[PDB]
Amino acid sequence: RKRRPQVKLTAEKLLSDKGLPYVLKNAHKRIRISSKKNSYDNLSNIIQFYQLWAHELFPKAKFKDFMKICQTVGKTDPVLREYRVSLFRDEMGM
Amino acid sequence: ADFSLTVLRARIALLATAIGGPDYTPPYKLGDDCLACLKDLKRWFKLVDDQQKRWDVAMAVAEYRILTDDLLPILIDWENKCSLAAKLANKAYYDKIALNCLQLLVLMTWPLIVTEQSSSNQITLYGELKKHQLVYKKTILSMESGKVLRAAIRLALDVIKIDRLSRTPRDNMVLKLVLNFFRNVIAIEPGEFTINTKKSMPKKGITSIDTLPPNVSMDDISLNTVISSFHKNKVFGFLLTLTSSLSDFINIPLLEIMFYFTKDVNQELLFPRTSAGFELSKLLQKEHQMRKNVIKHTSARHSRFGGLLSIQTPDKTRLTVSGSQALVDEKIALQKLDDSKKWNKRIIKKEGLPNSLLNSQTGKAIFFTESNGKHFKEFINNFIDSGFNILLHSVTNYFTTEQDRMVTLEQVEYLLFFAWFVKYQLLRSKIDNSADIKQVSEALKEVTFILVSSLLRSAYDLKNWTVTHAGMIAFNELLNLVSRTKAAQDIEFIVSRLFSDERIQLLSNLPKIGSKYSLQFMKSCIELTHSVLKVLEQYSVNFQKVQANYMTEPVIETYINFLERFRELEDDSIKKVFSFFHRVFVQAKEQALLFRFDLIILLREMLSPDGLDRMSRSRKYVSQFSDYFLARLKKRLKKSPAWFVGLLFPPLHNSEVGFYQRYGE
Amino acid sequence: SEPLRIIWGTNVSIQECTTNFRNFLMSFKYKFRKILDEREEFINNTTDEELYYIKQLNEMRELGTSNLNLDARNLLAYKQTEDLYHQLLNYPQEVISIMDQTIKDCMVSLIVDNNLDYDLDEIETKFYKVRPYNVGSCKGMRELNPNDIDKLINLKGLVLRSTPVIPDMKVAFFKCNVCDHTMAVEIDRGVIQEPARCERIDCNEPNSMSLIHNRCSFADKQVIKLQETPDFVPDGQTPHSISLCVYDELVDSCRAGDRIEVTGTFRSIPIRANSRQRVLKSLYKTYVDVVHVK
Amino acid sequence: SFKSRALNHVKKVDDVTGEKVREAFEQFLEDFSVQSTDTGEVEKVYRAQIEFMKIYDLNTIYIDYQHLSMRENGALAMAISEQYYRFLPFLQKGLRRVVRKYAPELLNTSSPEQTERVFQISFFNLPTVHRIRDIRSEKIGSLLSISGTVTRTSEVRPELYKASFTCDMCRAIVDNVEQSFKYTEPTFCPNPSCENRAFWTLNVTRSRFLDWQKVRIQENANEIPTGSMPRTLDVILRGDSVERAKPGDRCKFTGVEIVVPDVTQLGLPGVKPSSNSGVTGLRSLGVRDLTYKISFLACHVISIGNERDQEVFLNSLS
DNA sequence: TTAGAGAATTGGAGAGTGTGTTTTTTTTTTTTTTTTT
DNA sequence: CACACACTCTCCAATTCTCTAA
Ligand SMILES: [Zn+2]
Ligand SMILES: [Zn+2]
Repeated sequence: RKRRPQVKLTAEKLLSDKGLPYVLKNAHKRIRISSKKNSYDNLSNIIQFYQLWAHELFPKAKFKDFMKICQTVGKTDPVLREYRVSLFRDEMGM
Repeated sequence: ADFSLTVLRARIALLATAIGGPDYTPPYKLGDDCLACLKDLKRWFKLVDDQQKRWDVAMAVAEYRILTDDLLPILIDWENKCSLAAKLANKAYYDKIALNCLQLLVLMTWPLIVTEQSSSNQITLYGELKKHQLVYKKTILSMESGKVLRAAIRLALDVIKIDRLSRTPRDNMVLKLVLNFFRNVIAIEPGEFTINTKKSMPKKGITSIDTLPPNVSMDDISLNTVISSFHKNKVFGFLLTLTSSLSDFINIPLLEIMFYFTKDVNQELLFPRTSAGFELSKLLQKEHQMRKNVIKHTSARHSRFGGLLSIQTPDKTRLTVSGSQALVDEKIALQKLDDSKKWNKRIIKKEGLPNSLLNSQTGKAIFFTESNGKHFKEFINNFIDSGFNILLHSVTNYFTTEQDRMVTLEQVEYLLFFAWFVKYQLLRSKIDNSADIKQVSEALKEVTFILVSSLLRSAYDLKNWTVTHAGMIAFNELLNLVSRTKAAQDIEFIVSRLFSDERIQLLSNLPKIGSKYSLQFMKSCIELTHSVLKVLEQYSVNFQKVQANYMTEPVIETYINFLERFRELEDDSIKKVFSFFHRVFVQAKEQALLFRFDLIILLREMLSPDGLDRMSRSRKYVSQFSDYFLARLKKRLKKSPAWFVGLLFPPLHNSEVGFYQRYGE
Repeated sequence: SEPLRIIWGTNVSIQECTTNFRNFLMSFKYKFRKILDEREEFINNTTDEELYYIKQLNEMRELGTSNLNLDARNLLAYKQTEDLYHQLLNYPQEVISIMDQTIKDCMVSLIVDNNLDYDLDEIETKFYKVRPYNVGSCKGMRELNPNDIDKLINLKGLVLRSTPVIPDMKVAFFKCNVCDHTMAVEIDRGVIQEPARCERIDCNEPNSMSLIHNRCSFADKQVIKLQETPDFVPDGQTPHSISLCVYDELVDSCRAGDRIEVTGTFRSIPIRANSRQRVLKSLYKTYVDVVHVK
Repeated sequence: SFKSRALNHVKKVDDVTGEKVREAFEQFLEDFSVQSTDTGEVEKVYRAQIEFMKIYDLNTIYIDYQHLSMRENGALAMAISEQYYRFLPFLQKGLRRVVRKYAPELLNTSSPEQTERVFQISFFNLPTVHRIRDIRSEKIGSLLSISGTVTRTSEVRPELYKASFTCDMCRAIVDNVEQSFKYTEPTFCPNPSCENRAFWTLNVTRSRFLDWQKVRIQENANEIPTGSMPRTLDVILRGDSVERAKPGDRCKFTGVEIVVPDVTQLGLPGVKPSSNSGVTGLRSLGVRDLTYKISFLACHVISIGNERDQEVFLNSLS
């Protein structure tokens, strides 16, 4: 009957288990900065982790595109706001 | 209807052959009744194009070549008939037909515009009639090498010879006619292409934009030929005497001319700051360095050689990428894995006026010949030293009265003329020391500051951006002038005091909207803001409070979006941006305001070997900034691990968490 | 942690492949070949003690020449590298692409780490190549079969003829019809990875981007038809022949009627049933893609 | 009323190198000065050639490559040599400005209106000569000289050089439509009232045709290294350079090496594709392959292999 | 001033229509011209 | 004939624009 609805980023995907919680678990281990490298290699070490994780969550879209989409969703969704403030409230509590 | 069109063409073609001919005894002879044929053709232009808004007569007079085969030869012979007599020092009859030939030249050369109020027939013919106007410009500039421009100045001399007081209005009209003729011959400019979009694109785009007639080159129409024909026909000497003799009727046509042939010259070519072979060599070494980077990204064997990589990733799973270059370079592999994605997010992207510094590309430059470049710079230097000061003083009065009547075209050709001349004359007085700055001292006078500021304010309030853009340009130049005269040394303080509350809020709002508009708009906002902050810093209401008015996410957004275009920016504009990021990082300690991901990608894309040139002065301070940025980012992340998500998203406004996010207790 | 790079289908690590081959491409004394075959009575100080590939590379730099010949048996002669010989026979296209780049890394290390005074861009601009030879036992052209697809093979034959040289595109060059902007677009498996839209975000027009053939960049391809050598034929019938594609610097190595020995990867490709469709014949055209000729 | 998009030519990107070549070539053509004939003297030989052209109304300019080679450390001759096909529109646009300066009578074909004149820039006297066997795709778009012997010459035929069309749907006119290797009609009508993208007719009065000839040449029978088969090349001659050679003759040609597409696969108006592997994945090909010949496009031709009146002969001799 | 609800325009799914495709080509007889028979 | 490609037509929903109250 219909055309298939478009797959699109939303908190029900972006908040889900391999998702922001996967970043909070793995990134502090996998992303390493030093003045012993040039700035361009440090930037590449940051960007690798997020590029592979963005490919795992939403393989449809390029990395710059995924960033523009995350900006619009974090600006609009109240549940995503509630999750982010909840993370900061934990660090303030400690 | 079509019978009416073919009868109109037949009637005008029979009038066109009635004017005269080569005589063949070749020396062009006036037809008997030529004056009546010229007056009848003027009647045809009026009684059709005014009365019915058609453009059909103005179209078909080009078909039968009336301008290039009758009006031009008639004016050029009459010029010779008066030049010879002046060197010897019914001519009262031939005056009337020379005047009426100039009248028809001005009508045929009049600028074309299309609007909501435009006729269904005018919008049909518009794109075509621009081609005939291009042929008219080529023919006017090249037919006996601008002897017709010499005939035009002669018809002006005929009324300059009788006194400023003892003249009649029917002669001041002739002055305005001759000035309008020159502004037209200048401002014939190649047309826009236009497509109907009711029907979607085929599998190729618009395969040619080339809006030129079959025997016109782009160079036959360029300012090089304009400057050449003006210098050879002593036009500049006429304009210079005219703009000095102002001690009201004509000031606005005269400003229009100075706008129409200063508009697209970026001034910096007028100042260099085997030489052309050395210049060619340096550019070939930059293209060689770029091709060296492309060669370092290219296959060392053929296209079909077929090597295939698998990338293991966390969750102990595979991707695959083709090509020998990807096997060895992990960064190329991941770049290729993103390049192949068949999705793109849909982008969003953005009037009767000429193409100008508002609209032309940031990289655009007009290539003067060496004699043309000296003939131009000497003309404008004489004009600045003679007449700019009195001309600006006159038109700023005429438009401080009468503001509400200025339709957008007058408003631009005033604002841009003011900005371009003040920028050129600041730059001349930078390199030359015998240039006075104070020669343009009129620009800082209170009446002109008030006009420029009022005009920008009303354009912003009425949301007329083309005028706000022109306002922002002129205000940026007035600020450059103020800063220069302050460094040289009370009129500075009067203007500097005059913006303390409301213009501050306006100029702070300008970059917040900037991210919605063209590269030229963002460029102007950034140049203005750099100049403002440099002024307010030098003067110290409260620098910390006023800059905190600028330190907000929407401004950082338009700065990132201007910096995304960097491959087509110049080192000056990149140095302005990174000075502002240095100001935000060091002077404010705002640093969380910049940690968003868009900046991190953009630093990598320009710090890359494929990005900025390694020998560029521009790369050196980007590399320095990046080292400080990554140090503060590492510190922030080690102290607060949540910043990995906070860096991915825009900032929060729930009060306690929003403060903690921004500053780390 | 590190996203490991693996030759597809193999469980072979490209880092281990590279970091072995580098440590063969220097430290290999020719002494080790005269241990491999023995003849070990014959060992001569002047040749055999010299670092063989160091001398080869210093010659390449000074001659300004881009191609290193490599007798594959040297890989077996050196303890660390015996398994790389087996990888070179089994996975040629990737293993040769690793060796090609390792040469270029070595050429740079041999001047910058050695801090010797020479022009760097003169080396950075070159496409270096390995040309492996002596790869294994030669075999009859008639003894080829589909078990051999995508492997190095060693053939002997008589050249029947060469085509005139064929331009094979390596970089497509595109221009925006609306805005005059231009792009170098990388060719990949013979497909042009065409852009959908103008790359200038100030333009971004779809479909208006177009190809300019004489501003593209090309490799040299040549077909040689090679006949089976009369020593190898079964005497009941005619010799066979095989087409071979010779590439880049190897184009016009051979005259017609040369006897040659070739090392190449044995290839198969599908071919179109009809030139207007992607319908393919179920049995594939085969050729050798040569990497050395003697 | 319409829905329409205006589309403005001023926002086109400029080739900064192309324009720096135009200026260096413009300065060379006027100033070059040097002469040794009769005595040590200044002549401005390319201005002297333009003033010669002004008399006869000839539409070609010959340029000695050694004059470019010595000018301004030879960076101009290096750029023109290595990237000739990129720079040629800039060379022609540079020459037009110099001809406009010193002989504006030539600037048209020179009553009805007389057209734009097209100028064949004819480089000659290169430092080095290549054989047909020395040709390699690495030199595409670069200025060579080639030595060979002619086996055949085609008819002299007209190329459609700049096309002009009228829209059958609205009767508008499109002009200056540049032609690639295929025939090419406009994709969009210039009238914003018109939804047309096809259905075009050529105006044969307003469109402009170059003269053109294919000549087939081969490697010289004394040069072939072992008496093997003679390798051949297709050379294209245009403008004044047509019929300047003959079969069995020995010639030196100079011009660009070019890649010619196999145009049937490129979707040519009203023709079927024909039936070695090409390249694919392009809007105009869809599923097809595009394949390529090497050809040469010669700007200058010279052979290396009765007017019985004293009134002509005694003026023919020096 | 932020943020959320309602209105307009664009993208592309996918349905629909229309076109081209097999394909060969040496062999065997008859003739008319050069030259080597 | 029938089955792929080339190309146009049409509808539907997805995204962004614009206005209002919290
Ligand atoms: Zn573009
Ligand atoms: Zn039409």
